[PDB]
Amino acid sequence: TARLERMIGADVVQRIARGRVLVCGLGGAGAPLVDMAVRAGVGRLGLLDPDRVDLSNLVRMPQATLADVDRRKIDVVAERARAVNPDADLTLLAHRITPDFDMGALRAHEYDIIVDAVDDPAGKVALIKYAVENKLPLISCMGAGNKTDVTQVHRVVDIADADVCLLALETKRLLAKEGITRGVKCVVTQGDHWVFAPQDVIGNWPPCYFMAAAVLLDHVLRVLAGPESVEDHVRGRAVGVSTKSGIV
Amino acid sequence: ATGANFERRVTILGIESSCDDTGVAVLQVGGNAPPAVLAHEAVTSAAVHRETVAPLVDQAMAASGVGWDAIDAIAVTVGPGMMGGLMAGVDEAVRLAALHGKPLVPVNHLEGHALVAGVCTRQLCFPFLVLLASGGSCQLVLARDLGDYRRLGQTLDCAPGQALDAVARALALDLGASGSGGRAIELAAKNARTDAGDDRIGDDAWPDGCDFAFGGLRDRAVALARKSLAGEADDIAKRVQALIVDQLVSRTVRAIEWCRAHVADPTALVVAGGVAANTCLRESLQRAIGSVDLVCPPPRLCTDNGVMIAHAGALHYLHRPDAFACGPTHVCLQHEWHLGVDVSECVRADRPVPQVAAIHASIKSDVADAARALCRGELVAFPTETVYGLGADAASDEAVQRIFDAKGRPSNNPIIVHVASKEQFYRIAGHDLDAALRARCERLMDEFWPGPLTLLVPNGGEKLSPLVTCGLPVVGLRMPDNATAIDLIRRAGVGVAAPSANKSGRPSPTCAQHVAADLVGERIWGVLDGRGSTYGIESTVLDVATVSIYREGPVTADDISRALDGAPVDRHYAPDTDVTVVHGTLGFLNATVRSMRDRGLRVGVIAPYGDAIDARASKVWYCMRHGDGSLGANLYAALRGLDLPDVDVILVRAVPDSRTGGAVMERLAKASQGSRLIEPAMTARLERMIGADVVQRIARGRVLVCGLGGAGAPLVDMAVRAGVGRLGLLDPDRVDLSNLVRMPQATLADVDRRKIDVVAERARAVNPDADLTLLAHRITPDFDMGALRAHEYDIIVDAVDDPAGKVALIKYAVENKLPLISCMGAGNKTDVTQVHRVVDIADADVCLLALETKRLLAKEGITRGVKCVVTQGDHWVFAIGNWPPCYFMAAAVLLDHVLRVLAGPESVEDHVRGRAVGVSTKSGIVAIP
Ligand SMILES: [Mn+2]
Repeated sequence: TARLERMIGADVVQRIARGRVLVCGLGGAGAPLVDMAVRAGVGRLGLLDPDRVDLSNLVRMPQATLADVDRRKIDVVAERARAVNPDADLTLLAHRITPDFDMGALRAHEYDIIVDAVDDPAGKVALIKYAVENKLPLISCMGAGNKTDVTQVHRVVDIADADVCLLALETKRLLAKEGITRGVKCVVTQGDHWVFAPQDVIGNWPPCYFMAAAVLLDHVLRVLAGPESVEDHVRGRAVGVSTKSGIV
Repeated sequence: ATGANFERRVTILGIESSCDDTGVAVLQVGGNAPPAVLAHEAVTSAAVHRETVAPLVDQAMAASGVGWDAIDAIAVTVGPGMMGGLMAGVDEAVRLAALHGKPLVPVNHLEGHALVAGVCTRQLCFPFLVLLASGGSCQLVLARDLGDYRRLGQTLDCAPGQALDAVARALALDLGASGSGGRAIELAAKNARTDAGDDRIGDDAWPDGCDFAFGGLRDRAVALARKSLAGEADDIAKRVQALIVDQLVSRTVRAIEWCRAHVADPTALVVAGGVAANTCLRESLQRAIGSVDLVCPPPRLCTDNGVMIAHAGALHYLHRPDAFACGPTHVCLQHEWHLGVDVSECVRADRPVPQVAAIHASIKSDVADAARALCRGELVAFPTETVYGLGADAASDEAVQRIFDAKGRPSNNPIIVHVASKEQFYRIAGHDLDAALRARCERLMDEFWPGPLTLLVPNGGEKLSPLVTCGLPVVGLRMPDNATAIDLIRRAGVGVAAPSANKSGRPSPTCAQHVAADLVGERIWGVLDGRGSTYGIESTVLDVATVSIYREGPVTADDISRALDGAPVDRHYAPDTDVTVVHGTLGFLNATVRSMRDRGLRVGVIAPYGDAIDARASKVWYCMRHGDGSLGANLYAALRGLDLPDVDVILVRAVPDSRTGGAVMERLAKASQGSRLIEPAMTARLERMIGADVVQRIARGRVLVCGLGGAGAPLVDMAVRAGVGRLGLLDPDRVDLSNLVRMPQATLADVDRRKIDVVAERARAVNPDADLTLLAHRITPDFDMGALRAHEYDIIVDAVDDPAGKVALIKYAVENKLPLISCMGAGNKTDVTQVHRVVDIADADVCLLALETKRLLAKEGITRGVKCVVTQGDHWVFAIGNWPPCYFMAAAVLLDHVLRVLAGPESVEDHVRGRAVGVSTKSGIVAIP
């Protein structure tokens, strides 16, 4: 990984490399985020998912193959990450996220940045509660299922301003019932979210999950570097800007 | 008659894998000598089991040193036990057998325990009783004959071992592991002192007897509360030990009295399991039983070790040397097998236990025995869908004449030969697929042949008896429907010529009992059990060549006329168990097994030995493809062998090839109105979101991803996973350490390898039926081959880093009116807020590489209507860096555009709007049907 160091300072490069991130719910915007992180140069990862991959999980994550069906999600994701970078520090957790288990929460506060991608809203609100109570830096992605639009993309806003997305509204209601309404960050589209018909649905327009993966990648890179406004780092490291015509 | 009374002093390799303890033995029996433990390697300390199964057998072979060629069996356990351990052991025994041509002997764990506790003991006659301990199967069985075990009693609630462990925990006197607690509790009996202490203490005892056979656990439940609060409770331990011994000996002597009353009296009191170390129990049993002698094996042969499996396999192989000849088939890995006939308290009390008259000498089941009888020419009577069959091997004049004499031979008549396979029919009719007209008979096979369809094939050679034919065309070779008949014919040779069982003037065969009565005095192998042969309405003759329908039956010419071709005229099978066909991959089968087992239903899976059900299938049947695989006959055999009342459902995985299993058997099984399960496709969520026809259209689409230095590789991943079919690549370069970030299809052990090849093999791995037409080649001036393939292909999306190649391809596309969208500027950008745009390049803002391409296209001559993907954000000069989010974002935008083009009218927007029943916009949730 040298083009990133060509872009941003090396100090930031080994700040990200000496970075620890925990990913919950590898059944959506998490596993592609895992690929992006391990290729960017991220070190410790905190994968946490008890399910096994399916063909729908095959279309979701890059770390999968028709020969990998029914294999544990964490196993496939970790082996692919190690293939990308043998020097990695992947950590298997399993640890289904029913609202009773909290040793994974012990490991969570042990970590640095917590990424939430739990497909179950109950698990999502449990993680948000735990992180808010322990003041941990948490990013709660509401996924990208049932979304269609691409002109407007996911942007990191507070849970107070969460809107439109059905999952975002459900998590907002659950958190307000629990008593927290502004502490946690979130990643929402603010775009059309079809409800479809009861058949269980899900959604999964293929570009939308990679939309979410890219946005989560960007936010994880923002928070993994020691707070410096990495835009400022590029400004002080690069030469041209090229907004209107080009500024040195 | 259990140690050694046979010739052929054989050495057997026993492997046991049912419980946590893994053991392998090389026992040797035979001649007139006691068995000798040549090697007894074992490990008690599943992934660990599968890891250790091979080192243990290898080390046992090394230590034995007798010879890997002297071993004549690989006898392994398939009886009750942990399912994963059973699969590992069986999958380790079958590997050895296949690699070294040794017959495989499946044995039962309980039978193994009984026989191992029967080892040594100088002489032990076979009429002996067993007291199987060490598990939740504390059973009283009587070994009337080898394989004739009758289960007199079984513990209804709990075993003595659990009670001893619970009492030890209550007293905290574990003192080791497993039976060590029981050893300590038995040691605690101090005779007079503990008896006086118990007399002083209150104690408690209330088993009150459980029916007559056996059973008790209330004493342990009372003892839990008795010893939870008390302190020094040596007297309580002595009391519970004495009460357990009293119950055991009482039920044992009751069973002995009952069996001596109504059946053959026992000659030993073999006790298995870990309770045999109980000195008090042994003394009480010896004092109580009297004439019958108590047999107690050493504890080394009680903790589920390989010696029992070796000895049981040895006894089975010696008893029936004709069986277990050379080939393993019917490898059924059960989880709850039991040990034979059940009688229990009431049937033991009344005494006779029903009755089977000597007239009813029908040898039910034992399909292998009937198959060998047919091979030797012995007459075998088996049931079919039509009249109860009675026949022998076709390629034997003596056998068919014997059949005729058995039924009296009123005449010869046309005699139908029953055949069950594709290969046997071809071989017996005319070989080499008969002629070019065989395309109709194969269709008849795949449509109706299992059942009452009588293909009057005109023969062509092979070997047929003159008596069976009674004409120039051979009589109507037919697949029967009764699964026993299909199994017998599959295990038979060329075919089975079974006219009928009609020795009397009025046949009325119907059930197996009636035909057995009609043939009380005969020289025949036996009669198989009747499974519903009462539907004797005959079949339909369907002469293949001149499609002529002779005397007809159930099938009727209407459905034989599926494609007309003229129809000149001159119920069905039903498994008792809920058979379910699983369509998809092995992963979906394992997921279905796990999920359905978690629902409480117990499952029986039918799969070839190559497959591997995960851990949770109750009974696993391995087809063991040996000859040429199911072909229907193996599938019927497996279905019959898993029709046990225990199993709730049977899962059969229909392979996508659907070539070996060519028959209507799977079609009939899947037609049970819910028995068919289809794995959700890779685009299952996509087909949920947009119509199936839309996803099919995307699949039929083509893409011409150019140089994959930029967003080409992620785009290829997205397209392949989304369902795109034909693709093309135009990047003749090799990956590098820096290139690793932009490639999702890359590993550190891939550097300097061709990028196009890596992407192609990853795409083929994700989708097998993915048509890739790798072009390679550099910018390729004049792109003649590239131009022709662009004509053949569809949207020609490019990510060429070289500005010249990009503009050359854009010029070609605009001059030839081909659909094009580019990406150009994707690196050196920082902000992800706006790095996504689909605009014509004439409208493109700074995106510096977009300006470069703009100038070059303006110099080329035309720039109005070519699409592009510009950032519209911040393009830092940096005196060619990248932001990892930005490349994947651009890949997502390119994927969106590709699927918009590959959709058609108004694309995914109107497609979902027609499909979806409601939209949650930025204001409210509007619903439109
Ligand atoms: Mn056992």
